Amino acid sequence: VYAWNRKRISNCVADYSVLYNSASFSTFKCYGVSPTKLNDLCFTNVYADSFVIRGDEVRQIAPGQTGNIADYNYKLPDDFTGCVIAWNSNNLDSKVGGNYNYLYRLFRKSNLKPFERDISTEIYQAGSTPCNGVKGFNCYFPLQSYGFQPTYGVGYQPYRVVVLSFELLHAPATVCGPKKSTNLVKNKCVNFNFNGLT
Amino acid sequence: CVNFTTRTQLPPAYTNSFTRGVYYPDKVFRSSVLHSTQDLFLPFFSNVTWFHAIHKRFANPVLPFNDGVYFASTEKSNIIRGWIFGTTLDSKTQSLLIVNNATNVVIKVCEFQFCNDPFLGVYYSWMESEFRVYSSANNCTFEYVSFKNLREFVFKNIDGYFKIYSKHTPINLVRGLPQGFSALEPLVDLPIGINITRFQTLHISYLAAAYYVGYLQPRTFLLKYNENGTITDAVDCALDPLSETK
Amino acid sequence: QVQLQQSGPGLVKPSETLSLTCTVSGASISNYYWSWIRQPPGKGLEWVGYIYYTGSTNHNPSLKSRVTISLDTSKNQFSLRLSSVTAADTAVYYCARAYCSGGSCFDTFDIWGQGTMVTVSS
Amino acid sequence: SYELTQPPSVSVAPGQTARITCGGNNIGSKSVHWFQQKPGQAPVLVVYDDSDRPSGIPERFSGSNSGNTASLTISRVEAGDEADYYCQVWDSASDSGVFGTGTKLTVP
Ligand SMILES: *[C@@H]1O[C@H](CO)[C@@H](O)[C@H](O)[C@H]1NC(C)=O
Ligand SMILES: *[C@@H]1O[C@H](CO)[C@@H](O)[C@H](O)[C@H]1NC(C)=O
Ligand SMILES: *[C@@H]1O[C@H](CO)[C@@H](O)[C@H](O)[C@H]1NC(C)=O
Ligand SMILES: *[C@@H]1O[C@H](CO)[C@@H](O)[C@H](O)[C@H]1NC(C)=O
Repeated sequence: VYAWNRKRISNCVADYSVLYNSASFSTFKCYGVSPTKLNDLCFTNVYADSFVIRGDEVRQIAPGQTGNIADYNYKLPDDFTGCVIAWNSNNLDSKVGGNYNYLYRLFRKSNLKPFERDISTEIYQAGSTPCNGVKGFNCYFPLQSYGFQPTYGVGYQPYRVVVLSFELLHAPATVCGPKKSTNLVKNKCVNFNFNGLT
Repeated sequence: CVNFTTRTQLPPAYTNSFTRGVYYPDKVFRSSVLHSTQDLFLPFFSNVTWFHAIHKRFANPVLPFNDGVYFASTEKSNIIRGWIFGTTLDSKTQSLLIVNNATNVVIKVCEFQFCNDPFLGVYYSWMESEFRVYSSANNCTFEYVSFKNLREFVFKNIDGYFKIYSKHTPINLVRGLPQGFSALEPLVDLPIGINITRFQTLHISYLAAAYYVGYLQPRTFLLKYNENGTITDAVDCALDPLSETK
Repeated sequence: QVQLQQSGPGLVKPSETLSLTCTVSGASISNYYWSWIRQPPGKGLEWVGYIYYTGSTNHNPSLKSRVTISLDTSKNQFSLRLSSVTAADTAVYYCARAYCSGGSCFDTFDIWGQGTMVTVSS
Repeated sequence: SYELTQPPSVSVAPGQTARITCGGNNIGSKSVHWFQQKPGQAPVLVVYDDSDRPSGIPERFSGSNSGNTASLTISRVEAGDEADYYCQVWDSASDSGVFGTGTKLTVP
C-alpha cells in the first residue's frame, strides 16, 4: 500500500458490465458516478491504482477518510470522482508462516496529499537525536509489515484493492464503453444509428 | 546519441507549389458533383522551400509548423523515414515522433530528449541496425505501432487531432517538384492533444533524396468529385478573379 | 491484552548468576522495548535495562558490568542475567513494556508484570 | 548521576487535592511520567508526557512539569488513591530510566 502501483488507461474501450456485475468484489463503491452507468460515460483518462490492505483498513480508502493508510500510505482527494473495488486475497496474499512482503507506512511526520506515494524507508526520527541510519530509541523503521496469515480475522486478512479514478477533462474523450449493436434489417422503414449518425 | 564534430546544413532552396496539396476534406462520398469548403489548404502556386537529404554531417533543419504543413519527397529508395513534431523538442514538453522503420511504422508521444543529430543507419540485402534519435523518452502519453517515387503528406493539428493525409505516385521527373494533380487520401488522425510549432525531417544513412515543405492557409476551395468519387480538379477561391468567378 | 509473566529462582546463593525470564503473551515481542525494573525492599523502583526487538540493548550504568539482556523471539521471551549477585540484588523484579503510541515508544511503561521476588541469601 | 527527589509521604483527606512533587535539575527539559503502585501490585502508569493520561485513568489525575519541578495533582482524593507514586524520566546522556524515590500517598 505504501508503494501502491498505478497504471494509466487512455484511448480504449471497456465493458464495465463484467465489472459491476461481478460478485467477486467485497467492496464496490463509486463516488461521482453511477456504477451501472460506466458503459454510458466517456472519460479523457483513467488511473488504475492497485495495492493490498487488510479488511479493517478498506474503509479508509474513500474521500474524507483518515487513518494510517489514508494519511501515510494512500490518500484520496475529497472531490475524487471514480470507483473503489476490493476483494479478499487471503488465499493469495497470506502464508502459513506469515506473509511479511506486504508493508504499510506506519511513521510519517505529515499526511500524504491525494494520490501521493511515499516509498521512503529512512529511519523515523522520533526525538531530537539524529538516528544516522541506526535503529534505536526514538529511531524506528517507517514501515510495518502485516505478516498476513490464513488464520487471521477478516479485518486482518489481506484484500486486493483497485481504485479507478476517471478524469473527464477538456481533452478529447478517449476512454469509453462499447455499446452492443443490433441486427440490421433491410427494406423496412426503421430508425438507424451508424457510429453515432442517426 | 551519436556525436558529430562537424555539423552543417545545405542552404534552403525555393520553388513554387503549382497546384498540388489537395486532399479530401471529409470522409464523405459524392458522385460527379462540385463541392465547396473552407479549410486549411496549400494555396495554388505558393512559395515552397525544398532541400536535400544526404544518405561532414549534414543535418536537417528544424522548421516552424504554423497551422499545417504540406511535406513532399521525391526519391527512389525510402530515404525519408519520418519526422518529429512539437514546440521545444526537449524533455520539458511532450513531443511527437513518427517513423517508418524497416519493420513497421511507429508513432510515440513522449517527453523525448532528442539527439542533436538524429541518426538512422543501414549496412549491407541492406539491414538497419542503428537508431540513435532521442536520448530519453519519459512520461509517454501516446504509443502506436503499425523511376522515382513521389510521396506527399499533409499534417494538420486541429482540435487535439493530428490529421495525416497521404499520397504515393510513380514520378518520372528527375529534378524539381512535378506538376500535376493528385489528391491526398486520409492516412490517420491521432488524438494526441499536444501543441506543435516546429518539426524536423528524419532520414536514413547508408554506411541524395529531395524534399519540399509548404504551409497551409485558411482558404475556400471548390473540388470536383468524379462519378467514382475521385477528386479530379480543384479551384482556390482567392487565386485570381477568374477563380472567384468559378 | 498483552500480559507479561516473570519466572526465575526465588532464592539464589551469593556470587551466583541470577537468571530471570519474562514471557509475553497476547502480542508479539517485536516492535516494543522490553525493560527490567528492580524494587529493593524499602527502596523505590530502579531501572535495570532495556532491550529492543532488533537486539539493541542498554543498561543502567551502575549495573552495566553485571547485567545482560537477551531476546528470544521464537519463544516471545526475554531474559535478564545478573552475574555475581549480592544481597543488594535481593528485590522484586518486574518486566515492563515501553508505551508506544503512534509508533513512537515513549520513555514510560504502560504494561508491567506481576513481579518476582528474588532473595540473595547464603 | 541524574537523580529525582520526591517527598517521602503525602497525607490528604478524602475530597481534597493532593500534590506530589518530583525534583531534579533540568527535569523541565525532560518528559516526566507518573506511575502508581498499590501494595503488592505492579506499578501502573497514571501520567505520561507531563500532561497525558493512558486510557482508563480518571481525569482527576493531572501532570505538570515546570523548571526543575514536576507535579502530580490528584483532585478529590479517594480512599483508592492510597499508594506509592513514582516519577520517572529518561536521561538521554546515559539513555537510562531514572525513577524518583517514591511518595506514599495516604488517605486518612
Ligand atoms: C519565395 O520567397 C523567397 C524569399 O523567402 C523570395 O526570394 C522568392 O522570390 C519567393 N518566390 C517568388 C516566386 O516570389
Ligand atoms: C506528463 O505529461 C502530461 C501531458 O499530458 C502532463 O499533464 C503531466 O503533468 C506530465 N507528468 C509529469 C510527471 O511530468
Ligand atoms: C497549447 O496551447 C494552448 C493555447 O496557447 C494552451 O491553452 C494549452 O495549455 C497548450 N498546451 C500545452 C500542453 O502546452
Ligand atoms: C470507375 O472505376 C471503374 C473500374 O474501377 C472504371 O471502369 C470506370 O471507368 C471508373 N469511372 C470513371 C468515371 O472513370
